[PDB]
Amino acid sequence: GVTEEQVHHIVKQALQRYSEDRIGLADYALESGGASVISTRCSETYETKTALLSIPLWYHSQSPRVILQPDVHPGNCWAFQGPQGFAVVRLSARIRPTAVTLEHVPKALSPNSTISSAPKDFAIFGFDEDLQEGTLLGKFTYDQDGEPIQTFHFGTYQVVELRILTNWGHPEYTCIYRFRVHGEPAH
Amino acid sequence: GVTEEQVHHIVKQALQRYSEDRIGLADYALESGGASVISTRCSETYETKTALLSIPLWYHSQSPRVILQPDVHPGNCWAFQGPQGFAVVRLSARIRPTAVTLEHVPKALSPNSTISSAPKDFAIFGFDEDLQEGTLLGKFTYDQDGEPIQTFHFGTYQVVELRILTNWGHPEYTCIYRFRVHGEPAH
Amino acid sequence: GVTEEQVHHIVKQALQRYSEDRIGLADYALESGGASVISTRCSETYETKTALLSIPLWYHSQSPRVILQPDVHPGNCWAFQGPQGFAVVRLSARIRPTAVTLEHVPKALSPNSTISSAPKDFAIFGFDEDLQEGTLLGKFTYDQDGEPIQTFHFGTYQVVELRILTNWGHPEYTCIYRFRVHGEPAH
Amino acid sequence: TWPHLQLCYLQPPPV
Amino acid sequence: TWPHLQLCYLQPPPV
Amino acid sequence: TWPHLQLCYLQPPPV
Ligand SMILES: [K+]
Ligand SMILES: [K+]
Ligand SMILES: [K+]
Repeated sequence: GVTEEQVHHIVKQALQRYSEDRIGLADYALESGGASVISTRCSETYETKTALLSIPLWYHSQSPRVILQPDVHPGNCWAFQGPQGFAVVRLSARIRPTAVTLEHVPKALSPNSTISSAPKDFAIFGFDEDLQEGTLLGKFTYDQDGEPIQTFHFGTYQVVELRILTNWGHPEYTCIYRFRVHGEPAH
Repeated sequence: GVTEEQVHHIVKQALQRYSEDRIGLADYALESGGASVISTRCSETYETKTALLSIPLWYHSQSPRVILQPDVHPGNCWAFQGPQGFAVVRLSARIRPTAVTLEHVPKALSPNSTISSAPKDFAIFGFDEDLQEGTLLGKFTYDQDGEPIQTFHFGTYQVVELRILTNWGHPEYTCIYRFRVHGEPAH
Repeated sequence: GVTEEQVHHIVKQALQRYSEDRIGLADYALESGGASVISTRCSETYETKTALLSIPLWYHSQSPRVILQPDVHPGNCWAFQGPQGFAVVRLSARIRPTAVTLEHVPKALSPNSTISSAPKDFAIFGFDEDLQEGTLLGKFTYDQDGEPIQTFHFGTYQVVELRILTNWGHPEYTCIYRFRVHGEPAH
Repeated sequence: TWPHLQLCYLQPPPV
Repeated sequence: TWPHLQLCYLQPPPV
Repeated sequence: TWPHLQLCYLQPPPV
């Protein structure tokens, strides 16, 4: 038996956590917070024919910059061709990495209610010398039947690599909506 | 008598539906998802004197592109002069249309707590040949006393026309914050 | 003892208020609603070395325009040097001011869980003649241990000045994420 | 004086 | 080198 | 023809 006051308390705490980037964890991969993509060491951006800006000025693609951007309506993803691809992000701050968060559009928002283009198995690599060969921080697999946002728990790093090894079966590309990196700053 | 666990379950389901574009329906009119406006076949954009960018470079208006954009803070609307006006959007995908969704700023956010500039009676038209004279998919009237977001239930189409026949009484213009089109893709 | 229906009612009302700019008050300082910054009468924007756009085109700073912008992810703030600073905003409409709202990033989103750069003591000044020496509308102090969003209750004005007198201790700058002004339009 | 950049889709974008 | 485009309102925008 | 402006940080931005 729960009282009214305890219902108001439970929703107020739940809207606070919602308002706190949905999962209440600082994101050191968040561009506005001062992170950037090593655009040279990212997978080739699948750009193809699609979006023209007019008056035909210009063909529109999605830079990998967006995987570090919060807006995750459908289409606001970075897309590479095939089921393998990678990105190297310089975190806003040298931290000891404790978790990553991946997120895809909800099925209810995506047509035919399937999210074929989402990443399946991925892996995370630290790069001690920003310079070096990656140190495997951990492998995980994003769960197409899971929630849109899923966070995954595992030395300080400022450069990290999200490596996607498989996708959930799209024959042409893989979309990455948002990638996050959590952890504690050094002492 | 409800238990704690059932309160947590009910709010978790409610925040999921909230996070899912508020109503959990794919939007084939959503630009980022690959929809566009037939800018030639849209009502004349009421632009008047208002917003200058400096150093006076430039006068700022709101393209009809925004009615297919999610941001719905006050002012992020497309505005035409008078109480009649129309827009033709090419849906991201040929679908059999089953519903549309209109949405206006909440009264609590709008000054003097009234939303005089909102659309009243509207209508929806398919255009089989993207080319053709519209096929009336259904008439509805947006309810100024309703909720900000209101969705309305009714052949495949990719081109659809939102036709506004009256507004809720603004003497100068009508603002359109967001227009959505739901349905099922063809087989 | 609360029933299911009353739980659904309580969360529906709470998500409506959440969706209504979080606090259900019109913001006459909101730029898109037609407010602007008196860029001449704002504190010197602390821009320093940080963000380069490439190919080195360009150094990126944050204009004071953003304090009137809704996006409040970390980094989307306007920053001036030192603990004292001010901004003059022209409200979208002459109103009798009844309240202001300040808001900072949540600690859970900010590294080392502290928000040292946030404003402490501030003050609000009307400027009757848009032209004049400010009329003190009221002093307040933003509560670093409070909620991210905090609104503060106190002649018609269209020009208002947010004056920050102290910060919560950042040795280099003070960030301002969002500033709001509520009130009633004149008769 | 009033501006407008046009967006159109020749194929569905990555989604 | 640091940039800033200015926005001002000569009348209330459509709302 | 396809465009991309690059952002990088020489120091942590104001936060
Ligand atoms: K994104
Ligand atoms: K919009
Ligand atoms: K802001």
